Amino acid sequence: LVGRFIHLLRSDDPDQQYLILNTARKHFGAGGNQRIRFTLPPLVFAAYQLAFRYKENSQMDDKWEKKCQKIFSFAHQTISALIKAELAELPLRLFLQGALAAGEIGFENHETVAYEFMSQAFSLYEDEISDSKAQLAAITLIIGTFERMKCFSEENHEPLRTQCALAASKLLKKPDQGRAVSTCAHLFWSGRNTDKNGEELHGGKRVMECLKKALKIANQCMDPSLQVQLFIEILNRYIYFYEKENDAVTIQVLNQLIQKIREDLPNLESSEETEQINKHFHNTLEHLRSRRESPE
Amino acid sequence: MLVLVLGDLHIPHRCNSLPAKFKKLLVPGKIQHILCTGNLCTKESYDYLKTLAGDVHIVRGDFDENLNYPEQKVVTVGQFKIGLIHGHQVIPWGDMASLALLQRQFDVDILISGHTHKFEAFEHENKFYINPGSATGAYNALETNIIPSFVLMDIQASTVVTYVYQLIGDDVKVERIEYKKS
Repeated sequence: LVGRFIHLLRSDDPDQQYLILNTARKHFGAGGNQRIRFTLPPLVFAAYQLAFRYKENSQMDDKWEKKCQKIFSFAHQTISALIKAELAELPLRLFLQGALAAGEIGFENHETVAYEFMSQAFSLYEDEISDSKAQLAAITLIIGTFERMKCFSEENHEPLRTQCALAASKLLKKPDQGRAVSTCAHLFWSGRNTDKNGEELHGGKRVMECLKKALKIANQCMDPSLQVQLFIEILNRYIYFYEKENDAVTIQVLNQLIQKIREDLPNLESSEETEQINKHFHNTLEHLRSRRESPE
Repeated sequence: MLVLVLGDLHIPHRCNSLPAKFKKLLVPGKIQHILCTGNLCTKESYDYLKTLAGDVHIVRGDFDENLNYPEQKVVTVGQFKIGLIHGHQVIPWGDMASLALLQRQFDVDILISGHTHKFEAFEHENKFYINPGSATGAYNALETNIIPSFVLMDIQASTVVTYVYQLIGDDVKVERIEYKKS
């Protein structure tokens, strides 16, 4: 029974859409946890959509910022009801979406709401995500989403930065842990905060620290094939930050790491797996061949 | 012999159906390959995809209520090795340098990614990169102005021409790009 008619869509004039959103939540709520697993997330996304609609008519409405506050309170309420329906991966994703939207909109006190949505996602990550793969996917989504937010002051940016690094370094498997820390290096470079007047933080030394820790994890893998894989990956990440004019990356670091791959690389047994990894290294080398303005 | 590249349907999370015109132009039989990047969420969209062609290929999206769709895939069509991934795993989300990094990891001639909701097709370092965008023009937090768009490409030999369909207003505009395996 597709009660999920609600392809009403259409409507114009924000306030009427807000009231119909409340009516939809109210009607769907008597369906029990069985129905609200599917019916409610669409209303959460409709709330975010409606908040953006309120931002487009900023001049015509003098009360739109308070309207956005109430809209995000509505979204928070619906996501929390999803939480109470014993749901874990979905609510966290919804919270990340809400933090993204709240960061882009820009209404009064939106930074506090974006932070609160982020904290909620983290709260679900720490306690309700036990599985290895699910922890990896949840955390990597968190690093990715949080990397695009520019609505944060240093006050709020630092806790989420260090918390993301810490949470990524305590993953179950060691390869997963190294990958996550390497991905977390991006927060310490491409992150943006309110106090840099729009500038990227460009924390070169802060970037290196993350990459250094990634190598240390790769040695403890004790598994030739996977141990090797990481090395081509960490070097590649090093290339990204080098090619983005980061002075913190040196050519000596590149030479030592590249040598360390070259030394133990041949010592694996011939297979398709090692085949693709050799080609991966060869593609890295070839890309580095292109117009060298960087010694070796 | 031509492939249909689409994704980010987001039904029923953000959209109730595909655009009426898009439902019309998409007719079965004429396409024998399907590459899906986005989180089409519900299984209904998968069954609908199965009507459009026999060779349907999907990758896991961040919002897929999935039953073990793959996170990433590599498929060959005679010529060209194509990579299929939803893109949220590529950090920064829309950075091309990270996409080229992943290209080197895949060692593929064409890299298909999504989750940006912005169609983009270009050539970097003698390699090709496609991003069909949202076929339903679904909401995205990073962009207010989303253009419903999908991409179909036909491979005649060592040359592919990618035709990108976008629905601007009510008229269907199409852009054409072609790539030669270097």
